[PDB]
Amino acid sequence: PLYVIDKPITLHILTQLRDKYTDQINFRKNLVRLGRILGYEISNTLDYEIVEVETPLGVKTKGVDITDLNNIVIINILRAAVPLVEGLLKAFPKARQGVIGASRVEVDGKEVPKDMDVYIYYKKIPDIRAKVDNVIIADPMIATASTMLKVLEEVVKANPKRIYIVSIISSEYGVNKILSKYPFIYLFTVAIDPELNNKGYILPGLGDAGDRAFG
Amino acid sequence: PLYVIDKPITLHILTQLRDKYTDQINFRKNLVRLGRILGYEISNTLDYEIVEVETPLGVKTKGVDITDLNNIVIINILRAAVPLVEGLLKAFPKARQGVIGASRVPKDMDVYIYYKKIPDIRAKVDNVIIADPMIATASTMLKVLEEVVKANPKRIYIVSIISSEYGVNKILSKYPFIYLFTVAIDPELNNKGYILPGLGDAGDRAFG
Amino acid sequence: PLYVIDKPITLHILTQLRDKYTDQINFRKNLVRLGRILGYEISNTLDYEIVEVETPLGVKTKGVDITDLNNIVIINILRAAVPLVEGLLKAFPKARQGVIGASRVEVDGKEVPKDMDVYIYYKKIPDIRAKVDNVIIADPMIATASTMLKVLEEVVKANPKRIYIVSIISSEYGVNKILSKYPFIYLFTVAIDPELNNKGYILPGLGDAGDRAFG
Amino acid sequence: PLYVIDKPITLHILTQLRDKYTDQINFRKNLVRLGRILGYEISNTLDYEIVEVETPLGVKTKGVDITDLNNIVIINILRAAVPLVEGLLKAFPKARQGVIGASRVPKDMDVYIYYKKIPDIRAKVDNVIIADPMIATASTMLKVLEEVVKANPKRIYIVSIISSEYGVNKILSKYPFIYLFTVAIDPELNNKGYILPGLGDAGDRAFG
Ligand SMILES: O=c1ccn([C@@H]2O[C@H](COP(=O)(O)O)[C@@H](O)[C@H]2O)c(=O)[nH]1
Ligand SMILES: O=c1ccn([C@@H]2O[C@H](COP(=O)(O)O)[C@@H](O)[C@H]2O)c(=O)[nH]1
Ligand SMILES: O=c1ccn([C@@H]2O[C@H](COP(=O)(O)O)[C@@H](O)[C@H]2O)c(=O)[nH]1
Ligand SMILES: O=c1ccn([C@@H]2O[C@H](COP(=O)(O)O)[C@@H](O)[C@H]2O)c(=O)[nH]1
Repeated sequence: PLYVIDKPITLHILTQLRDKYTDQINFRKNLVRLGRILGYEISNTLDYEIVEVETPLGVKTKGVDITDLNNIVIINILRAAVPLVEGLLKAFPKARQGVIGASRVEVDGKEVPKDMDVYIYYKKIPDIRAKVDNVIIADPMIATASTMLKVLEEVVKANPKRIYIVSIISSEYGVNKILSKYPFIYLFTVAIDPELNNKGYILPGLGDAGDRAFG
Repeated sequence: PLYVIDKPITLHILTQLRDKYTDQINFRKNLVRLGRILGYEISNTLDYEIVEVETPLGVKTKGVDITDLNNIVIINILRAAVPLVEGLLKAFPKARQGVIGASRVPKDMDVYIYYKKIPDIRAKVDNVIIADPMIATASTMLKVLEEVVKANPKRIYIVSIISSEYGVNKILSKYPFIYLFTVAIDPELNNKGYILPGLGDAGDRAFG
Repeated sequence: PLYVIDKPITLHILTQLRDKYTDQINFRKNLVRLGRILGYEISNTLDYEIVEVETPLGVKTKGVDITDLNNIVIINILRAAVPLVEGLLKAFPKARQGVIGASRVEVDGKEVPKDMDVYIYYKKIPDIRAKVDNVIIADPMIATASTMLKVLEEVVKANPKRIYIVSIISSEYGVNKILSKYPFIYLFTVAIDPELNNKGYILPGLGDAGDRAFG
Repeated sequence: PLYVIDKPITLHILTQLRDKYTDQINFRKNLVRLGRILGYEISNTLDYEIVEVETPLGVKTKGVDITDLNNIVIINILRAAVPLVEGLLKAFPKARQGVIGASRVPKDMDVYIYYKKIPDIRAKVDNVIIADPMIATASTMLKVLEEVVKANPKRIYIVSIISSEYGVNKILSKYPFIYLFTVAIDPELNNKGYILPGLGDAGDRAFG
């Protein structure tokens, strides 16, 4: 399933992120804001039970309990995802965190990259509980989807209850590549850009998310 | 306009607020969360302008700019709105904030403003957001609105967690242009003016 | 006792607060920072116990437990103390909060005010456990100390274990008025300004803290 | 110089980190807290200039400006420094941040840098802060310093939570000019290279 969260405020924030004049401090501030917002949107898609609660007025009434808020594992793809994850963690205070350091092998060919070698320089992920945990993989940008696909090949083996992918900008090619292979993944993004340049960067995109956030 | 924000997560949070076992620390924590969420929902109803920005890729593309974010006045109705406003202020950093308290001296008992300190409201420009976690008889909200409507702001938003059917109808019938945001609308008020099922006295729940 | 927290970074932050050109957003941001810092400094004065803790290496070693982190009541003096309290709550996540709305009856040029009438328009304070709770009264500015004295009159009756007063700027007069009457109160401040003008404002001070933060 | 920040609150937080029962959520929360605290302590060792500011009362008074806050490069040694650096970056919002990882293959087994992405360090101007919650044999820290010192930064700070007596001496004997901040200095290391009593493998404690 594809969830494009393109409401006025999210597009307003995204505009700030795209703007090449937005410095690191403000870029991070806006990315955290989007992490909170996407966490909110994701929360509204989680399973939930109807419960009964007693108010101070001695009366009982129906309520809602999203039990899955207790079963979340967020995978932080360094370096770029750090601010996004900080925002997501605000939405899921009980989420355990896992980290994956990923970097693409740069390219500059005569044609637009379809695939790219991704080397994982660091990996520490908590035990994912099959059929129980909801895994949220966070990475601001999805271009060729090579990074996400490499992370997914491992996550899918854990057989989580559900897999969410949270990005800010995904390319049409990337979204297609992910959902066509894993059609049951919940892919959240704010905008879907049409293309990539010869270097594998998203156009219009926002540049290298890592550098935009931390220089 | 009535905006009942009853999404799974807001209903989950409301459940924690209603729960008598939720202590003040957790009660306030949830009120802050709702302030942020309602601020987000409100932000999506504001006017916006299409702008152009250039990305680091040296390409220009269309963007969005909600200029209204620069013109906001948040009014904290004294009782248990401090946490709600904390959240709203995170949603609207450029907002100026004021406080106002009303007290008495299925209910139309007259209330009066005992204290008020609200920043200058710019007519036809400012979007005023009035926060109060609970709207029961609506006497308090109506009294505050009487004051606010005089400033002739561009828009008036009301942010509440639980509003009574009675209060919702009374407010929106008198001021149909107001944007009333609430998480739930409870059916009745007891003899003492409490919302049933409600969540008790918000002041006691937050600072008691 | 008096604790003047005037380290380079707090003075740097205070400089931003004093600057008339610092907007509401940055004034609040810096006040929150001072709340965190003052919370940190206050924490280092709390009673604590030496405990034993087992590390993953299968060995036990000495540790510290500031049990009183669980026994704190923070009194938020509206409307100016809000951001300060926000920061303090970061240092004391288990603190219960109480609120007091206070507003001084304004006075014109006649004689530098020695005391003033303080109107308490709102009050909701949690139960303070005598001899157990540590009460922290937060208010960015202490000028004539009229506001603080009015709040203390009630707080002292609860006979808390200890009373802390946290301000950003206090006047020499205010500090004297508080400690001379309540010598056992722990008064924390970043700077002590020499005087008050004819309207009871601290000089050089930073203006009306409420307006500086919220307009 | 050696700066052991062993105040009641840091020792309290350290105790929670050492506690084998503290889960990763709370372990990371406490690391962020120490990042902020150590950032505060580091901030107080920086140079500052005297400036004048005008208050709303229309008078000018002396103020302080820590210009060094504009020139900071934070290096995250890969293992469990993410939460630590999160706190440090809150302390130094203008800081640029990089990452670096070193691996192998009472101990001197050599390490090598397998990955590094660090922003440009301005010689004689930048204050570089290298973060790693644990300093055991110090092989990793020394390996990282090899490259950093080449940038000739104005100052080099090291931010750790627990450092071994061996590592503290080794680093500061080789680089006497480095500002090493740590919360505690533990006496020994075991065959595997763990600090005793320490707190275990920080990476597992934070993300395991
Ligand atoms: O315009 C772009 C394209 C890619 N990336 C980085 O590349 C990774 C994904 O690219 P890909 O593997 O989807 O091609 C992400 O971790 C992200 O940091 C960017 O930062 N900006
Ligand atoms: O169940 C209730 C009903 C009302 N109120 C509070 O009592 C005041 C009176 O509201 P109203 O009856 O004027 O609507 C308001 O501050 C409101 O938040 C509560 O805390 N809980
Ligand atoms: O320069 C000043 C002097 C006083 N106050 C306000 O007055 C109260 C304290 O003044 P006093 O009662 O100590 O005279 C505080 O709540 C504070 O908001 C200011 O904001 N700025
Ligand atoms: O008890 C220990 C000892 C070391 N390390 C980690 O192992 C690596 C090796 O440190 P060193 O032996 O090179 O000092 C570093 O990333 C350090 O954080 C731990 O997590 N726990």
